[PDB]
Amino acid sequence: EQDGIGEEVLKMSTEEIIQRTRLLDSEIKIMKSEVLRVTHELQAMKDKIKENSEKIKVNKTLPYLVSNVIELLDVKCAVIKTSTRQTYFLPVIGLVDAEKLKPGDLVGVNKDSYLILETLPTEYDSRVKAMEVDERPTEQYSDIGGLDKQIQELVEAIVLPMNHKEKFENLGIQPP
Amino acid sequence: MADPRDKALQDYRKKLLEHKEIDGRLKELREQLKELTKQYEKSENDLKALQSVGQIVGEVLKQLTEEKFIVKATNGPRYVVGCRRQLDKSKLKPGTRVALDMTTLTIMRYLPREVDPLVYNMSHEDPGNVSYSEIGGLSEQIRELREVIELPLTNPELFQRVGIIPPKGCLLYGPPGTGKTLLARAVASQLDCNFLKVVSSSIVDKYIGESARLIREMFNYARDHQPCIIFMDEIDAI
Amino acid sequence: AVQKVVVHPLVLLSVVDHFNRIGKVGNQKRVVGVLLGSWQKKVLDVSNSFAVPFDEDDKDDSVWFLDHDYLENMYGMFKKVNARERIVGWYHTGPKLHKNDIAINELMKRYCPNSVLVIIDVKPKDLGLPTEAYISVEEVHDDGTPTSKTFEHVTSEIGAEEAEEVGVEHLLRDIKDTTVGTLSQRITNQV
Amino acid sequence: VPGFLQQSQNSGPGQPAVWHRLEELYTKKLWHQLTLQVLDFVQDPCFAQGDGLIKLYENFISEFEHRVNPLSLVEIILHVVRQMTDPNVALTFLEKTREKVKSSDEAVILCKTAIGALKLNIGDLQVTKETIEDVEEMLNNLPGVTSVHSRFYDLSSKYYQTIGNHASYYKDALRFLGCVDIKDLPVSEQQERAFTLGLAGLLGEGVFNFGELLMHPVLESLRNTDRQWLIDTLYAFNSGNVERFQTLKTAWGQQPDLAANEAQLLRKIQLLCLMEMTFTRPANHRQLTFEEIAKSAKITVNEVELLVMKALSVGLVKGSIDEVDKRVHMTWVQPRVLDLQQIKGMKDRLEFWCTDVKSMEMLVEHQAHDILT
Amino acid sequence: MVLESTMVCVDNSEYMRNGDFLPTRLQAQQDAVNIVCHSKTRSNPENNVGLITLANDCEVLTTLTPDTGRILSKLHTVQPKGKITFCTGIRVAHLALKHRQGKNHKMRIIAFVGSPVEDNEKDLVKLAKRLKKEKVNVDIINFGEEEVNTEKLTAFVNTLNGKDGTGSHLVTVPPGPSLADALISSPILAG
Amino acid sequence: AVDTAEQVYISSLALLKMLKHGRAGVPMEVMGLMLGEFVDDYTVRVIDVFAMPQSGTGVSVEAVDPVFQAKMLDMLKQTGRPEMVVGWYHSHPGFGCWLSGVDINTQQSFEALSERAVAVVVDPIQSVKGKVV
Ligand SMILES: Nc1ncnc2c1ncn2[C@@H]1O[C@H](COP(=O)(O)OP(=O)(O)OP(=O)(O)O)[C@@H](O)[C@H]1O
Ligand SMILES: [Zn+2]
Repeated sequence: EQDGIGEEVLKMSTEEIIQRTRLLDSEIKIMKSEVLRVTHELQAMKDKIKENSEKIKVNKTLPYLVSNVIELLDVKCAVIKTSTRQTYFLPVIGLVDAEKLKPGDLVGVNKDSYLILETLPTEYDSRVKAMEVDERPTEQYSDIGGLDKQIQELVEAIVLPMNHKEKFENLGIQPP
Repeated sequence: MADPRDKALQDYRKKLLEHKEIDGRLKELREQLKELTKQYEKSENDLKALQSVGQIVGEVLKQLTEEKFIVKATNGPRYVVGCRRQLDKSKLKPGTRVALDMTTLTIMRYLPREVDPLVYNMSHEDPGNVSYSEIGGLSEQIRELREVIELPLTNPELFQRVGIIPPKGCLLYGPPGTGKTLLARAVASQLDCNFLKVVSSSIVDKYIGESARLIREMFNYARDHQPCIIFMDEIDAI
Repeated sequence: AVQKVVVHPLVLLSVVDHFNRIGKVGNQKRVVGVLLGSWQKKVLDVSNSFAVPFDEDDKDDSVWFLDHDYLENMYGMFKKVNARERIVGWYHTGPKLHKNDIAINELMKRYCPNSVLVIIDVKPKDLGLPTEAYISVEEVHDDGTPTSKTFEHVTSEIGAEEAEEVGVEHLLRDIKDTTVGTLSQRITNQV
Repeated sequence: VPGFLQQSQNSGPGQPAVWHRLEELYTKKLWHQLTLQVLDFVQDPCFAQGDGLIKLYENFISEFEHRVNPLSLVEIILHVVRQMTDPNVALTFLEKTREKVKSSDEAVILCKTAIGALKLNIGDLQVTKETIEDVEEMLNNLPGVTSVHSRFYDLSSKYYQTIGNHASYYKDALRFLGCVDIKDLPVSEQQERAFTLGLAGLLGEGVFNFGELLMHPVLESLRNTDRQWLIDTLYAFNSGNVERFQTLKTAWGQQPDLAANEAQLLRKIQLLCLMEMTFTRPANHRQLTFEEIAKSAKITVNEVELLVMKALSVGLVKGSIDEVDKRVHMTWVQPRVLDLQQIKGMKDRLEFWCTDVKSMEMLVEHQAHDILT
Repeated sequence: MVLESTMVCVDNSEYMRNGDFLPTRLQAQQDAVNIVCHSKTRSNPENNVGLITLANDCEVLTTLTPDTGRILSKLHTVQPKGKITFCTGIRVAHLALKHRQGKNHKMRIIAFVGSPVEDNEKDLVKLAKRLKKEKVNVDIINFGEEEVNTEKLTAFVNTLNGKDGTGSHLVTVPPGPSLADALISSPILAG
Repeated sequence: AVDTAEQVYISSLALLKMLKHGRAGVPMEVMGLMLGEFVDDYTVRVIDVFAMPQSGTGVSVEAVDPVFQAKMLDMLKQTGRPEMVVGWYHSHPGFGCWLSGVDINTQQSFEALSERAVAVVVDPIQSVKGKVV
């Protein structure tokens, strides 16, 4: 703040109403020239990204096909094996990237273009599905008589690794 | 009007509160425009990626003449197709794998090998980032083991100066818990190129020839990739 | 840095289409439109084109007009129906060109950096004279002469891909001139 | 401020009719008829002693200026700071005027030339290669100023007073005479323009005359009155003859910078006469013997072979040398400019070529019409 | 409701950066373009407003289009650094009036002149008798500096619409403050 | 007041616009409209053939955009020549030529709106050796 006052004290009619006019005139005329320019460029690009997101949506049909990703190359390039025992290959994958996939995925495939566009959350055999038992009823520990030491030694073994995740990391050990 | 030291000291202070006010949101307007171009680039990358025909994967049986290539798809019939322009037909070895056009059926791009995503899972995993320091009392056995592995894959000139070919590998037998799987962490952390981990129990199947097909599929990845290590645990099963 | 162009036969007859369109009332004796392209690496290739209303006063030979809104509409339609084909330049007919072709080119270089023009010949078709092309160059002149434009020539050709020759061959059907000739076509080739 | 121009109204012939116009155009807030009138004042060939009075007015312009094209601002301040004649502060003054306008107008490019032309008097090694290179780096995307190349040519003539600058100087002298169109200065400086043009192309390593100077009247219409030795020695080189009289009378007439280069210019005409004496014979019996070169280039037998090894190493010819017949073969590959008298036979040998190719076409069409169809 | 083709003409010569007005003359001619295109639009939304320059080249920057959002973006950073060329500016504005997408509108040109003209009196009267044979009304409005009642402008405005013509008002701006009230009195409604 | 034997006059650039647009998207059933001129009762001509922007539906009446066509036709009135559509086209790469399930309906909609509206079928995968079907 001292440099703005000291240029008002020494000189009076050299750069008071000159320096504080010529660079402030040049600033606002650039700012007036760019406040409509960046805005008009903003609005036109919002239209072009709308027309494309419209055009991606119209070509987006619903009926898809499942397949299996075999590999991935770059000279980007991915090998598709469909569910009709048919193998395919593309130069470019599609709407999903190359670095978010892996071999063994059940991607949604266009029936004509054979384009990868969907993820399809990849279920498996029904046997471990039958092994999934949720909704465990809360059994009060006092139902157990006489075995309360083993209860604690279990709760010391598992529940505190579940709760105090960072107490076991700064100490220097690993929970069993 | 005139030239004071008070009014011309307050002349620009009512102005500097505007010229940075009009300038401050310009950086917000340029950054929003820059992200919008980044979003527009990805949309245009989606538009160009919308037109993809897809190429039929097939394999070259043999070469009939200088333009006639007997190829075959993975399940379909056999075709007689040719090449595009500069596809370097001398590389098209009878048994390579190519990508055929969907409609023209001719050869677009040749593909090196397959991966078989079953054995993809025996490739990608981290050992431990361990550094010969999470192991104790074994430096006689360790240095002897590192001697036969590291030296051919690093410095074969010593084996020239002797002449003698280096041998393949070692066996880590021992009563359990001694730390035998901990070494496979160590060699796959430092000087690692291609480290396969075979459990040697999951390679059996209900179909009669499938286990042998897995083994050759494991070794062709080993010839695909140069220097590579195949760790098979527990030979006692198989 | 253009080696050579290779436009299909689609715009070739077109211009003659548009020259046949204007000749009922037109007294311009030249047709100026907009060339489209697909610039691949170094060689150039044209598949499609279109025309645009253009007149030029013979007095003072420096007054021209181009409709850019019609250019901004119709090109955006073509990119919408076909997102492969883009602007590469322009074209006109008539061997004797008027001297506003520098003025046409310097304006629409705001569209295409390597802007390029193709001259066709609608009326001369008797001798051996295919299309002709130039390149947009800005130098002094040589060394010791005043500064100038000096339109440099780039060689041309008429390429022909698949799936149009069957449409070409089935439209010929008059002499058709089959390949390698039985000694009489080869002498005419040397004549 | 208006009293300052009334007290500085003097020092210029016929004061009030231009100073009343100066103060009125000052008050109409225009910037062009004022600037032409200030440019008219500085261009007035006087002693121009009012530099201290005009520097305060050029300061007074620049305070409320904020509108004018800075090109003519710096085009006149280079005339101002040259009239001040003070190189101690002229560099700091010019670097202040360069940094004060950094706008889209390419005025830095003529400031950097104004840096070098004022600095190339003393200590000319430290920034001089840099201040010449920064101009040619900044001569892009716009071949339309023609002053920046003019000021680039002016400093290169100031840089010509060095040890090694002779080949790039002559090519620069061709560019500036090309970019300029009008002459707008009398012959009494133009005669030394063409004279140092004649030396730098003669003291060129690979540039002997190169053509495109007999056609341009910028030398023959300006020196046909004085110094006829220089026009004649360019004629004997384009003719390619030795002509020992005329190539000596120039060695008498021009004493400096010709004594240490006389054996060089003998070497240049001995390599040059070949590629025209093989042009005198139209590729019929181009197997020429050593005797005719020894007669034409007046050189001995034991030096024609060192002569033609140099000429093949230059690259104006790619012929061979046979000594089982002692006849030198010539495949002349480097063309030049020629006059209309040698165009005449060249047009005839085109017509002879034309009337044979046509006549042979009549013979084929006559013979093979019946199986032409 | 009236159907015309409004072709505004601007000046970006070197004699525009004087700023005799209290604002910049560029800002004064910009708002002049603003209040006339707001006037032609609300009177009839079926017209079209398009800007044209004439200094050092008559570059058609905006096509004669009924949209105005493009023009409002093209009013900025015009870079007035050329020399005023007025003689071909009429002929290049008429050739824009001949290329129209609809041959139903009326033809009216307004012009902004902020620099003195240097042209022969023969040239303007050949152009004025050309506009009589073509039935075209052009308005001439002066900005900034102006020599009062010049012969070349007054004889042109007279010979443009002779024998009870339109009433093309020759606006003479004062070099004082002189805001847009001089331009919205007569000509905005009574052209 | 009935047909006898009509004759379609196609131009050289018409069929060239047919093959390139048909070859362009082969497995996506390209779809455009045919523009010509009814010169009399039983001869009909077509010189100018343009394409239509396709959709996810494919060859149907829904892929025919009305607001795009009238915007396109208006811009063709000033450049070249204005005329009226005389039919349509589509591509059947899967077989030869016959009017499909929805091709017959959009035929009825065109001959109820326009006069007779002849439908052209081009097989791009067949136009290979020296002939076109
Ligand atoms: N000698 C040792 N030094 C340091 N750590 C060891 C040692 N032996 C075992 N470990 C610990 O053992 C773990 C590795 O398992 P380990 O290799 O001992 O099982 P194993 O010996 O392979 O058992 P099995 O022989 O039954 O397969 C590591 O977490 C490591 O911390
Ligand atoms: Zn159909």
